[PDB]
Amino acid sequence: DKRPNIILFMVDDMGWQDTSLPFWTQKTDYNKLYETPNMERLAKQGMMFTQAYASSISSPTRCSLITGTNAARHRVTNWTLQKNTKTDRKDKVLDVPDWNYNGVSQVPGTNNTFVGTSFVQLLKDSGYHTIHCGKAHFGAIDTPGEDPHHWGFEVNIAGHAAGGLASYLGEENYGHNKDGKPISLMAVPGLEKYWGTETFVTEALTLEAIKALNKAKKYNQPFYLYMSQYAIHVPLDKDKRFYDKYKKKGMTDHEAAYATLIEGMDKSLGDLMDWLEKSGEADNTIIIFMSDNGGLAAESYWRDGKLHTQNHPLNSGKGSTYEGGIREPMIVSWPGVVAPGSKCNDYLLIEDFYPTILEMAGIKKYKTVQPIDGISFMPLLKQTRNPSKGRSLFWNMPNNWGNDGPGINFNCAVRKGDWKLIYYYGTGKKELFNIPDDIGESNDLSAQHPDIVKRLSKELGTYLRKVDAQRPTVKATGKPCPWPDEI
Ligand SMILES: O=S(=O)(O)O[C@@H]1[C@H](O)[C@@H](O)[C@H](O)O[C@@H]1CO
Ligand SMILES: [Ca+2]
Repeated sequence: DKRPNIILFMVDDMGWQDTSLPFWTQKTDYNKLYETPNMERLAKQGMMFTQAYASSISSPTRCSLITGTNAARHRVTNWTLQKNTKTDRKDKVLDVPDWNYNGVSQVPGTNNTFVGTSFVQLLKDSGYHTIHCGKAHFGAIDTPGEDPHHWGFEVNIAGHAAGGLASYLGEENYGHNKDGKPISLMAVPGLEKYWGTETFVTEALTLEAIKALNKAKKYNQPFYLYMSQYAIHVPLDKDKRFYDKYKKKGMTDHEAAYATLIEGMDKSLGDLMDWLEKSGEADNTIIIFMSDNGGLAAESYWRDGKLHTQNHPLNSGKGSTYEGGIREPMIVSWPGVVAPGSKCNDYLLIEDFYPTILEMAGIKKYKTVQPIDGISFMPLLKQTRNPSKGRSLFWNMPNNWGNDGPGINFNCAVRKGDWKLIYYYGTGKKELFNIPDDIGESNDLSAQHPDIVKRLSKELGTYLRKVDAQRPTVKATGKPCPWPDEI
């Protein structure tokens, strides 16, 4: 049995610049402030992806990962928590559609749910031992998708409906009182052994993952580990292991705490890489590093710089269709298959992870209930072909997040070659950016290139109708907002 182990190491709310590893053309101030030596170690042994995309919010990205569908299709287009409860902020002008706020599942029977065959279920069915560690956030509370075991994971460390965490601190029981009562729906479950200890949640998850990997080695099976950090999500607890030195770099209390979440996430990566090396698994293990959306840039309560700049040189952040919200740090290591110290700037979307992971696992034939929108990036990894040649990428956010900002709320977009069109459902406004010429999306070229705006509007409208995508409605009329090619 020559099949590789696979680790998908997913960070929460980590931006393109939330690392010491430069994904841009030079080092930023952020690359010089943050410390991720194990990300640099991973890049030295693998391939960096400098144009990797997600959706701008946890739920659409993670539902796209586990089902291999574009967010416009699965309609989980804002964050989930409570059953049958839209998290959208009310708007004066527009109503959000009746979107899939219960999330995803593998089974029929529940309203407002997208049903899809899990790639993790296919891995398990093929004989992989499957481990979930950390943030799940696939289904609302009291829906079958809330439980990682529903997805085909045999082991669950700390995964549930919630896409946040009540506390990073062992001394606060990760959000339980002294009686063990949860302080909120975000309380982190299954870490009772660490309650009352000076163990940061990132460290506890790593220690539990390593226990599960020691078990995995005894089982005589290839393993799949989804190492899904709760870091670096708010609230910004400080990790006292790392905090003092960021204050000496002149960072604010919040920004120094943020840096400590990054460094602890990087220590977790390093601890798993160390385990692979010591256990003799490193030569037959794939590591995929990814983040689920851009760095938080729209909440002055948590972030201290000029708002909407926390992913500079990218514009905006979490919740935005601008690069700051959707462009993610991504690395793939696969010893003897992927060239070490390589870079790939060809674009891809999170749903592409689904067929790629099954291909890595040698699963050449599989049945799914849903169409798979993902396209394998195996040819990018092997440097053989660009599977995204002439490919359009699509985003749909007919929703209202908790914050306003540049490229946030009630919009959809298409990326094709150098060009990105963003359409605002409420106003009919169209922004056109040349991403390589203008990576900060500061120069709207829509008036200068009406033929490009027309071509991309048709592509965007056609795609959204093809996948039965949703749009907001105008409160005044009850009529849906026009598709971009109806303008
Ligand atoms: O899941 S996330 O999408 O990352 O985060 C959700 C949302 O945007 C955040 O504004 C909130 O604070 O936490 C939610 C947890 O689910
Ligand atoms: Ca997130």
